[PDB]
Parts: sequence; structure tokens; C-alpha cells
Amino acid sequence: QRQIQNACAFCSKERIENVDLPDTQEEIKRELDKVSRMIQKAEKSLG
Amino acid sequence: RELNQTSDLNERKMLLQAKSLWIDVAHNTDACKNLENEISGIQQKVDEV
Amino acid sequence: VESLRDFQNKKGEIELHSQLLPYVKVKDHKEKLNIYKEEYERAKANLRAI
Amino acid sequence: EKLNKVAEKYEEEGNFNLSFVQDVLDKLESEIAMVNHESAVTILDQVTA
Repeated sequence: QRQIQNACAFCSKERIENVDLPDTQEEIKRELDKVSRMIQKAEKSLG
Repeated sequence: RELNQTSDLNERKMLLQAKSLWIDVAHNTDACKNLENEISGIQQKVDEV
Repeated sequence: VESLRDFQNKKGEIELHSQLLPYVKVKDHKEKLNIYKEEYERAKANLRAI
Repeated sequence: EKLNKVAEKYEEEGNFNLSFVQDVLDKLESEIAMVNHESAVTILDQVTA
């Protein structure tokens, strides 16, 4: 129930199964870090 | 266009977090089911005795 | 010419990095091998003594 | 030898991992592909003469 509440805090599971994502948490963290890198790259390239 | 692409990437990172939490949900459900099977076995032993 | 030189330098750098990363990769593989080996050989020793 | 020295450098920093190495790769790739790179040298020589 607690993890369900955490997941439903942002977005719903319907879209969650619509997007491919690894089950291992480490790959999720790596993809999150890469997203953050792209965030910084865009923020600095586009000002 | 890079700003739009990175906005999509950030929404994808929110999806990453949500998928992680749902996978945690799945793991906890599996553990609960295993404990329920243990309950079934131990109560079968209770029935035998 | 400046752009081309930077291109060459960074291509060499990324090639070097891709070459080197198998170092820590093989180190981690050795850790998964050696540690497991020691632990479970000790485990087989326990059962053999038993 | 040089790769072993860089291995010592990175592992002292903890950099010797797929994460840091791949991030450096992608950073240099972004800086190279976006900044598209004899004609220059020859035309310069003609200019100078």
C-alpha cells in the first residue's frame, strides 16, 4: 500500500505500463542520471 | 527543440520513478504471496496434527 | 581547423575510455568470482566436516 | 601503461565505472556532433601568398 501511494503520488499505473522500463532499480537510477545530464546540457546550451 | 526533448526526458524520468515504485509494489506482493503460502503450509500441518 | 582538431582529440579520448572501462569491469567480475568461490568452498567444507 | 595509469587515476576518484566513462563519451559526442567539423589549409595558403 505504501509503495502504491508513492507511485500514485505522480502519474497513474495506466501510463506506467505504457512505457518500457527496467525492473532493476540500478538501471532506473542510471537512466534518471542520464536524464539529469541531458537536463543540464539543455539548460546550458539553450541558456 | 532541445528544450522540448528534455521536457520529454524529464517526464520519462518521472515515469522511471513511478515504474520503480510499482516494481517495488510487485516485489512486496510477491513476498506477501510467499508468506501466504507459508501460512497455508503451517495451517495444513495444524490440520494434520 | 580548430573544430576538426577538437573532433580528433575527443575521438581519441572516447576511444581510450571505451578501451579502459573493461578494467573495472573485469575487476568486478573477479570479485563476483573470487568472493563467491571462497565463501562457498568454506560452505562445502562445513558440510564435509558434518 | 597509459590506460593502467588512467585506471589508477579514475579508481582513486572512483571514476572508473561504466557511468562516468559513458558520461564522458556522451559529453564528447554531444560536443563533436553538434559542432560539425585540406580546403581550409590550402585556401589559407593561397590567401597568404
